[PDB]
Parts: sequence; C-alpha cells; structure tokens
Amino acid sequence: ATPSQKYNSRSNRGEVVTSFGLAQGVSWSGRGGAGNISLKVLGCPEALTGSYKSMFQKLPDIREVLTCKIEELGSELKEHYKIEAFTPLLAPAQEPVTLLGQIGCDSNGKLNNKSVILEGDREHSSGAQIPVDLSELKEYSLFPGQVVIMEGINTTGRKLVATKLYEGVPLPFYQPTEEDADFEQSMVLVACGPYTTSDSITYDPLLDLIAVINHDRPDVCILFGPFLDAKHEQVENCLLTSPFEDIFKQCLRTIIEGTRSSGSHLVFVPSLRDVHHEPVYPQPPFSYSDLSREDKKQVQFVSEPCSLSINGVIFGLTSTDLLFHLGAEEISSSSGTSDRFSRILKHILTQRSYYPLYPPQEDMAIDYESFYVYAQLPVTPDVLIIPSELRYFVKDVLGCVCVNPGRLTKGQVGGTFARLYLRRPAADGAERQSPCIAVQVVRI
Amino acid sequence: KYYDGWLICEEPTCRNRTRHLPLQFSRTGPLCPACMKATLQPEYSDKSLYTQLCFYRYIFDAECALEKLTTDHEKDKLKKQFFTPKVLQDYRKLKNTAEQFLSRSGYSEVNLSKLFA
Ligand SMILES: [Zn+2]
Repeated sequence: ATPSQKYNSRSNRGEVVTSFGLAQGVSWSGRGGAGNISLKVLGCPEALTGSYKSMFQKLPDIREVLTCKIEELGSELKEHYKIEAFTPLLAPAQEPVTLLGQIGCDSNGKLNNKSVILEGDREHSSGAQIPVDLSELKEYSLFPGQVVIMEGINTTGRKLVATKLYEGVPLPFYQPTEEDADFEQSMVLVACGPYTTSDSITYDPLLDLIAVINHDRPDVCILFGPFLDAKHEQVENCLLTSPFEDIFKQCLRTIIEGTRSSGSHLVFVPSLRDVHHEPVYPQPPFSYSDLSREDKKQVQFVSEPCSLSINGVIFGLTSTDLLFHLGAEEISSSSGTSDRFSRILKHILTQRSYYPLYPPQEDMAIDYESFYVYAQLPVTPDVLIIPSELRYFVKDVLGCVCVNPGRLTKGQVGGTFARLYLRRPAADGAERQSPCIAVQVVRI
Repeated sequence: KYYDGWLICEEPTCRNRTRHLPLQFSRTGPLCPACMKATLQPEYSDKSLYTQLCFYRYIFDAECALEKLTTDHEKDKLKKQFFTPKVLQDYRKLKNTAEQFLSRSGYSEVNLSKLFA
C-alpha cells in the first residue's frame, strides 16, 4: 500500500521531543471521569453561540472599531505610565513630545525600518499620518497594527524622530477562588490537525491518536481543526465522491465513538481551513445533532478563539497561525542573539487581542464588528495554546506557559502532540504560582 | 475576495490601491492618502458579492425557469420529457447549496423593526 507507506513505516514512534517543568517518566495517566471536572466558557459574551449575524460590512463601522481600539489601549497606557497629555501628530513642537498611534507601512509590501508610519487617533490627531524615523532608537520591536506610545522630536510637523518607545503592559491574571484551590491533579491532551497524510484519505494519524487517548485515559482532550482540509489535493481538485458535510460527520463519529470507553471529555475547535464551515473569523461552534444523551455530557463544541476554564485554570485557544503571520511582518533592532518567538508572544500578550495584526494576512477573512465583541482577551491566560507551522516549543513568557505542539501531520510524515499536568498550589506564596506543573511534547 | 478589503482611488490619474482603511474620512468616504483630495472605493463591493450568489441560485432554479416560458404547451412538452421528478430533485440540491450562504447572511434580509421603530 503506497498511501501513507512512509507514515506507516515510522520508527520514531512514542519518542519525547520536548519536556518542561518537573521531570516525569512515561507512565502519564489521568483519572478518566473520576473526580470533579469543571469546563466553563469565559470572557466577553461567551465565545459566540449562534450561527452568525452578517457578511456585508460598513466602512464607518470599521472606522469606529479601529478608533475605539486605539483610544482604549491609549487611555489604559496613559493611566499606567502617568503621562501628562498627548500631542497632535501634525502640530510642530520644538520640545520633545509624546504621541499615541498605531504602526503601519506606507506601501503594500513588507514592513522595514525605512517605511514606518504612525497614524494617530480621532480624538487628538483626527486620523493623521506621519513618517517615523528610527535612526536614533536603540531597541524596538514593531509590527503593523500595533497600538503604541512614542516619545520623540517633531520640529517641522511632517516627520517624527523617535527617541523612546514605551513598553506594553499586560492584563491582570485570573484571581482564584477558594473552590479552585481544592481541585486535584488533572492531565490534559492537546492535538491539532490535519489528521491525514497529504496523499491519502485513510486518516491513519486519527486512529493512532484515538488509540493513544484510549491507552492514556486523560481528563480532557482538545482537538483543533481542520478535519476536512481545504488545501488537501483531493479536496481542492474535487475528486471526492461524497459531500463535505457527510465526510465531516463520518470523522466526528469516528472520533466520538472510538474514545467512549476512556471517559475523557472532548473539545473541538474549528479552523479557517475547514471546507464545510464558514470561512470568516471569529468562527461559531461546529454543528452536530446526532448525539445521544450519554454523548452530550462528554462532547462540547466551542468557537475560535475561545477562553476555557478547566478546573479553575484559564486556557486561551486559537487555531489561526498568528505566530507565522506576526513573525513574517515584524521588525526589530536586535537580530544576533535574540528569541523571536518570545518577543512575538510578548506582543500577543501585551496587545490584548487574539489577532493584533492589521491588516491581516492576504488570505484571512475577518468581520470586525464581531471581532470587537467576540475576540478580546478577558484576562492574561494561565496557559496559551497556539498551534503553528513553526517548530514545537514550550516557553514561559510573562507568567504564561505558551505551548506550540505543532501539527499532527507534517507533509507525508507524522507530527507531535502535547500533554500537560495541572494542579493549583496553595494560595499564599511568591505571587505567581503557575497551575501548570509539567508539559511534554511527544511524537505520534 | 470581498473580505480582502482592497480600496482603489476614484481619480483616474491617481488610482491608488491599498488594503489599509484610513481613519480620515471626507463627506463621501475614506480620504485617499496619496492624493489628499479623493475618496477610496471598494474594489469588490457587497452588492457584487450578493449579485454573484443570486446568479448561482438562478442557474439551478428549474422552478422559476419553467414559468418563464411563453406558451403553456411547450412547458408541458419538456416537463414530461426531461424534467422527471428525479431530475427536479437534483436541481433542488444544487440550488440549496447557494441558498445556505444566502439564508441569513449578507443582509439580503431587511429588518423592518429597526427601519420604522
Ligand atoms: Zn487617490
């Protein structure tokens, strides 16, 4: 059998490729359905439940959304740093000034050091644009759409020579209650698609994942899409003999039935590459009605992005490749010895959105009126799950454990998945006490 | 394509193409940042997207394409010849594909409650 032959002849099976936290063996296991498991949807009104509202947009509403974004972030930054007042962009001033705006490029290409512009807010600058000169700036990190506060010289009123870049400030963490400290140790498994090789329809990696889930019996399993990839060669050439919907239900039934004996809860997160679903961000939950009474207690459908409380632990779930988009259009002063991923993650956490980049990638549909109400970070998450096409990693940035397990299938060979332990320690201590105690990125 | 957001200037000598929506608006719409006296306009409007989906629903609508025939005799002659009940069901499945996307989205819907009250 030539389909998935290279995958089926893998020898690296079961290998552990990354570990973080406290050293653990290979006998990773949960209690299954034992104990109390709390699964809650959190945040601005809860992570979208209905189908959607619209698919036509009004420019004077996008204008309002962008303006409000800038004003809110600027007001909070002004409160934190205790600055006196903001100066209009076009007003000449011989003394140093403090401007508030958002970063952008002056053309349709990639942003660089020479093409930076700053666009002001409506209240102060009435949406004016000025070039920014970064010759005299020592350390900086900039991407388009970043709401920023600069301090510099602007003598002529047509160009700003930036001299200081104020650092961003993140949101406060979640405040645990008395109940949340009484929860016991739990194990969580995380996987992201695609779940089949690029040359086959067999879905072998899915079966391997189901076998692993049955063996380990974790407490929660979070699965990201796509389940029917829109970029697959057979999908995009329309060689399939069945409707997309039927194939999707087939896959979903295979997943649900195969992990019935485990007793582990299942969470399904949609993707923008799901062919049968709506290709607009943010996405509503999947549609599935063929569930018995038993299965309604173990299967839960959430949106994208989502904020999920698992036993008093906050998880930030997003399927979009934000790391691969932000990193492709981000400029920085230091390139020799610096961590790109940590820097991008710091931008994500301090910008207070699930997608800070504006304008988005070329193939990325965003509805801003719903993006404003359904895609904001409520608090700084305890664990942030960010699947991406880059190499797998687990990093502790700003008190948040950011995990990238990668895709379950990469080209014609298998990928990786991730497992975590969670247990919240005692209330008092040295301020931050991460409820996540051990992470491991493992081969499939 | 519609959600890409490409804006193009209205002046024939400027024709500035951009994906970034300026926050400076004139009376008609966004104000062009290259020539400061003009308005940007969508390259692919919502009316073009709406008309495109209405076209797909129209090339598979055998129900409306039969009442459009002039004589009642010809409509009977081919309804019994090609348009079997099995054939009519096939066109209904292709028609409903374009109708799902048109159902609740794109404001082909008009809300009278907001319009009058
Ligand atoms: Zn123009």
